[PDB]
Amino acid sequence: EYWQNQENRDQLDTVIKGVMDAPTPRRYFFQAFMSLLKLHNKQETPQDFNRVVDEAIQLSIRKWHQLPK
Amino acid sequence: ANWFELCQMMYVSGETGEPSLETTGIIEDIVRQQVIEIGLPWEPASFYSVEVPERQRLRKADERTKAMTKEEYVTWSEFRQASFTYRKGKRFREWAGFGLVTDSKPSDDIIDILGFLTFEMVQTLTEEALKIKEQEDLHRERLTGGGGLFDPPNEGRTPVEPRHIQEAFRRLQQRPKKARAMLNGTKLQQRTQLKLF
Amino acid sequence: KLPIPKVLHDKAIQMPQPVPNIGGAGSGRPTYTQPALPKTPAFQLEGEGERVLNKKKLDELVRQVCGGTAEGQDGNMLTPEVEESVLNMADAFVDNVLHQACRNAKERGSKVLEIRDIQLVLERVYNIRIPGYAKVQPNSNWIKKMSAVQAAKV
Repeated sequence: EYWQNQENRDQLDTVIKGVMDAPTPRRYFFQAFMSLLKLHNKQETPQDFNRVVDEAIQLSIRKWHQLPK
Repeated sequence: ANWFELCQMMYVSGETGEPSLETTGIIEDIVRQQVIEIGLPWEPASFYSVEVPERQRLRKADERTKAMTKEEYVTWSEFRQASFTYRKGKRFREWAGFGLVTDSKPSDDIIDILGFLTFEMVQTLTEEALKIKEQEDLHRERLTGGGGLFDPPNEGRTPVEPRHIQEAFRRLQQRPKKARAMLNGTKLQQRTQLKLF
Repeated sequence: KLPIPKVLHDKAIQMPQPVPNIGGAGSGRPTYTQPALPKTPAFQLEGEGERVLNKKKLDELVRQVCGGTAEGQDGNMLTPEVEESVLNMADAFVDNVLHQACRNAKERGSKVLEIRDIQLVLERVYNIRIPGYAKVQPNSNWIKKMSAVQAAKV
């Protein structure tokens, strides 16, 4: 329920943006979830959501490539 | 802007090395600040209502002139003409912000005077920075055998650094004690305007 | 399914850059636990070391402002009781300047500290100018009062 109030999600957005100067798979998942919630309320275009998902996918692949075969 | 004029003026004054970009930026900032900050009426003849008609630098320069080759002489002579406002009126006026601080389009004599003054400032700054750097190196002074293919022949000469320029600027800003003789014996902080060196 | 575009946007193809350690949990903890390309820490292989340079700094300044020191002597330019005073001076200066500058910056609605506030404080309270880091006129009432006074004078 904490994610339903507009003010609560606005407050959480500041924390999410604060921890994004060192992107990691989990932080990118949180950003993607935030973008999905924003889209659900007609506050964003689907194209930006797709772009966020693509960035997350690229980071995940890049991190998978660094482990042993 | 004016990086290359700065390089040429430094070369004229005794800096034969290759100073980095930070030195150029600092010197340009100093000159811009000074410029933006910037017989005779008060002669004895003016005491009356109605007038009537009438009727170590040199030594070093000479030594350097005697101690340079023909190609070095040609390069030195060609660089000696470096100027801040020689046939660059519009660019200088844009870089000096004439319109924002004064009525636009003054006479060209003012521009010539400004160029002369800027040349003098750069000359003095380089001459002092060289001494500061030399003293630092002299105090500081007191493993690869074989050889490569791109190794310099002898090296040994390095340009000046931003800290030397800053120290020289601090040294240039000091005023005479005649501007402080009226604060003797008190605890009053001295405050003044930028000094036009 | 999923919309695999015919061409990716510029944000996805980035050639990653070094990144710092953010989060606040701490670094170097030998316990149970990442960015693509973390930034290397700082290290020095061999040299004088900071513990010597920092101590020699004050003697360097004294040498600079003293004019020069002859051969066979250096370092002992300030007696033990004056070095403490100089260090106290430095600490007090730093603290006072920072305290003034932060409040001055917050006054004008800013949320970050910039060099301009420090420069303003130094210029207007200490007469210090550091290079290389980037009017008033009367109104009508004063003119009217001056005109009235001058007219009454004659």
